[PDB]
Amino acid sequence: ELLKPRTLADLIRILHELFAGDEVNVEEVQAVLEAYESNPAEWALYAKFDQYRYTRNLVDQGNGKFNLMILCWGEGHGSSIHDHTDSHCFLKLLQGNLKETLFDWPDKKSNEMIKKSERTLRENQCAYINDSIGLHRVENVSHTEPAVSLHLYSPPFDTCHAFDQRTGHKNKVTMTFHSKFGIRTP
Ligand SMILES: N[C@@H](CCS)C(=O)O
Ligand SMILES: [Fe+3]
Repeated sequence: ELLKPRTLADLIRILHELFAGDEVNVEEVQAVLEAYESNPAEWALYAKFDQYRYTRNLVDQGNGKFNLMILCWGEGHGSSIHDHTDSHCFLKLLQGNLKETLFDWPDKKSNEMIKKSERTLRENQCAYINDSIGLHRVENVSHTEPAVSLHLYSPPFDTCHAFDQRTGHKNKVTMTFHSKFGIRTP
């Protein structure tokens, strides 16, 4: 029975219930993530920015079933065009706005990756992506407002691919956590 999360802590407890089994009800997970109303005090501990690029801050390891993390995007910070390593990926805005640009999987032949579509994800909205849907880029295009987002991936992954927009060529990337459970992890 899906109830509204009263706090981030409550959200985490609910997510543990929803991932207790071997499968994922994506619509239920998205609904509960959307239903949590971002409260900056509850996640300030995790909102550790870097001047030069976005940061990934681990919040919960989901008893192995998922990683829950907070990403902090300075003005002008964005991601590569990337995949999600055969995992479910949910993205909820906690602060600010992010531009999501969708791309198709490239063909073998080298070619410009043309954007399929784009949308602006606004505060408290939750997006969902997986490799069967396509690839995406996520960017804070604001000149004046930092953005903060809450990401859930299941199963957890720490490697993915970045795609060259000019050719479609992919390279393996390993991502690191800027912090874990509020502690900077250089
Ligand atoms: N998956 C990316 C963030 C955009 S969804 C990352 O883990 O850094
Ligand atoms: Fe992504």
